Amino acid sequence: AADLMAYCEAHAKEDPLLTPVPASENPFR
Amino acid sequence: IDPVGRIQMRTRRTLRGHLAKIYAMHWGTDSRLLVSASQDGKLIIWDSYTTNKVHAIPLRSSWVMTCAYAPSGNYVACGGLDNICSIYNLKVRVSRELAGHTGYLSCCRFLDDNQIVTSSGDTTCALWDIETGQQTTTFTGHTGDVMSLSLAPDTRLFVSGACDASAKLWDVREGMCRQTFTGHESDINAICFFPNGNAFATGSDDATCRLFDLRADQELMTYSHDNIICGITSVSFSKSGRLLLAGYDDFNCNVWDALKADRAGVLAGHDNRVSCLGVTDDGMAVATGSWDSFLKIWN
Amino acid sequence: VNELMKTLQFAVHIPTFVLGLLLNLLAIHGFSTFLKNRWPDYAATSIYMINLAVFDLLLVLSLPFKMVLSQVQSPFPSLCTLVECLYFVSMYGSVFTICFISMDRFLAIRYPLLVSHLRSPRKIFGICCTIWVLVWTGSIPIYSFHGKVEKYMCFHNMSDDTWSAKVFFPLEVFGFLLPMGIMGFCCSRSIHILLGRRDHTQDWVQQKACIYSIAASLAVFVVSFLPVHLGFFLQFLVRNSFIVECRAKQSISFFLQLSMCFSNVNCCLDVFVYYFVIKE
Amino acid sequence: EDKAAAERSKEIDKCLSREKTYVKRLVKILLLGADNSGKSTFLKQMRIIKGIHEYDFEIKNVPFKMVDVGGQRSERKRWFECFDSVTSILFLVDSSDFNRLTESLNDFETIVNNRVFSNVSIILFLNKTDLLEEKVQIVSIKDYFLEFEGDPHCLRDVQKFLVECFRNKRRDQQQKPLYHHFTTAINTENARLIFRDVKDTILHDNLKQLMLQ
Ligand SMILES: Cc1c(C(=O)NN2CCCCC2)nn(-c2ccc(Cl)cc2Cl)c1-c1ccc(I)cc1
Repeated sequence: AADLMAYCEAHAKEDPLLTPVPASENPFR
Repeated sequence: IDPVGRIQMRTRRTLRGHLAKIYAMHWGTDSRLLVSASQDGKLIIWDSYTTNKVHAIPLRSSWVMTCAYAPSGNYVACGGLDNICSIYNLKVRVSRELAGHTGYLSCCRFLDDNQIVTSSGDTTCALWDIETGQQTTTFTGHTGDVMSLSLAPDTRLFVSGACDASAKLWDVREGMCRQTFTGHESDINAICFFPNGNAFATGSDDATCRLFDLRADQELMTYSHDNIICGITSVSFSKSGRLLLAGYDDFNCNVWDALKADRAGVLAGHDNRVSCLGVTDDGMAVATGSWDSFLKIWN
Repeated sequence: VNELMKTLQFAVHIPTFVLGLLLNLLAIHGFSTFLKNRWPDYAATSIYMINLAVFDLLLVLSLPFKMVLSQVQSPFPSLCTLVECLYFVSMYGSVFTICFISMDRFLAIRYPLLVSHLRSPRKIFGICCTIWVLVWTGSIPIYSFHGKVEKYMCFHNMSDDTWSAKVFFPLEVFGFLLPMGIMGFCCSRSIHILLGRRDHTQDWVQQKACIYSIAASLAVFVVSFLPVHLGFFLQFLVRNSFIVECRAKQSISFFLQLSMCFSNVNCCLDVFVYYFVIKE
Repeated sequence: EDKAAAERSKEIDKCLSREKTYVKRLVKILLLGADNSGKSTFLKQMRIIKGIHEYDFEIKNVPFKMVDVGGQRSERKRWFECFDSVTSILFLVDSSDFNRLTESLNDFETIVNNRVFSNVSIILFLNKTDLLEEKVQIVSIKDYFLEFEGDPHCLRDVQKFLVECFRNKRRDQQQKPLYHHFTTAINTENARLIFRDVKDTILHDNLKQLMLQ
């Protein structure tokens, strides 16, 4: 529950789906 | 919490060559190489970035329902209605026509270069040693056919779904089942762990997704809308954990919020039922396969 | 008879024109909806259904240019030539589309295996394109109808340069007698082959509406295209000094005028016998 | 560089494109029944060639693939019926054993009502008619079925009764054809019959593509 929310908060930075990246760091673009 | 609302989730590639329905795919650990096979008896390893057929492996059994790609990228696994799990050495000939099951195979996922966990129609999940040639342990306790299997992201435990609206968390080391979970109405079509390893999500033909944990050992929450009626063919996850995915029979892949309990996106672009769905090990981009024979790589 | 001429032609054309326009536009709509949705079973058939509907819509278009420009004097040889070429093209395009559809059905039924592989919608599109090409290529001799008049009452005073043997004989055999022969052989064999399937399954009570629709299609094609071309033959004989009677020739001319205004409504009869024996 | 490997990819397609002219010309035929039906004598009668078995043969340059479910048929959930692409379901039934005919009919009724097989034709076979032609007189067909109307000593009355019993099991009769036949255990030219019924199934498919109705 709360642990899942903390994991979401801490690891959101490496989520190319939650935060799509421009072609700078996007091999699929 | 802070909702993510909607995600503009766009395709980035489309992969062609399969002559029938795709039944399953697998994302490698390097995210670059993908493996998927069809029900025409063909495995193909794809270059996911460049859309290049790295390998096209024929099969003896054209009735094939699971595929695997080793975490070391060395081997692949292939199981189907002929009950024999073929381990293929990419470096492609059969490494081991490794047998021992009675029912048709439904899900096989390597633990290392040597151990493989298989689910079948025999209702028992069997952990096999390729070098020995025979099983090294067998988990029982289910009633229906174990169609779904998902490994923990520590190579220590695993989950199995078995057509009886229930899932078994079992321990690889202890060779026995550790916990059981209920909450559905129909078959467990696919199951996957939360990438941290203390929770998992289930999809069932009752058009309802669910999310449980091994910590509280209870049904944490559920996902369902009245306008959705098709069965969840496959699920996956994103590293953050604010999202989960669900392939559907209703021609589309619905991507839902894993916490806020609402739909956050829909991937169309499939001409048939969605059968395969995976997320790369670095979280870059989703891939889905459908009965079109068309794998496409969303992002 | 001339007042009767105009009254009959107008009272036939106006409902024919409106009905043909509406029905053929609706047919194009429906089969476009079927085709663009990437439907693979209903593609290689919607292609020639669209081609038929388009030829029929074009023949609908040339109707008011006979309902307001028939006897009205008009210093426009180019417009009258365009209208007459449109009329010939659309009518004989409907003719040849029907003939090709019937060959399609007999080839699918007599040979069920082959047409199941050699069934490219692109192949049907190639056949339709060849249909348009041949129709418009054959519609070149309609240019040589000028004669010696400038003020034209359209659909009249058609020149004897296009009444000789070399323009009539390759127009009856290759415009009616060959479509009649092909439509007859294909439709009869398709009926006799869907009938021979009583030696086996329930298709003897399942693929029965197909026989009714194929028979209806043969009947409509023949009854819209048998009398008018024999009237065409009668007028050719009038043009070859074979019939000299004045009252009889006037009656024959009225018969040909009425036969063509009855043959055009095939553009409304090809939209009922087809496009209503379908699901929608 | 990397793109040079795409040449190999093209080479791979130069093989897969070959399968394009086969997996489309290929006819799939399930082969079902029970133990007593006599599947083995059937297959051995035409000189044809773990879990499910497969056989490959050719009739008049057409490739047929008989997918013999070797006793795995008893499964009753969707995922195992990965056979919806199969052209036809060929049944065998031991006509003689009237006791087993109820179970055979129950198999028929629970196989044809698979919505998976809503677009599949059936080729039912009633095997061993000699052991029925020489047993209909001795054993009364009406002694087992309470709705038989014809003459229990007449062979053809019983034959038509059985056919109608099997054809009466289909809900939604209007979906696809149902052939049948009364062939003995010899099955001397049975491949011709299979070919004829497959050809008629393809004819029905054509009429479905021609949209004549
Ligand atoms: C009338 C008539 C004639 C004709 O022969 N007229 N002569 C009558 C007696 C001697 C002097 C004039 N030709 N067409 C005709 C027209 C279009 C094509 Cl595509 C082909 C043809 Cl043959 C029509 C005719 C007129 C109106 C209709 I509505 C249909 C046919």
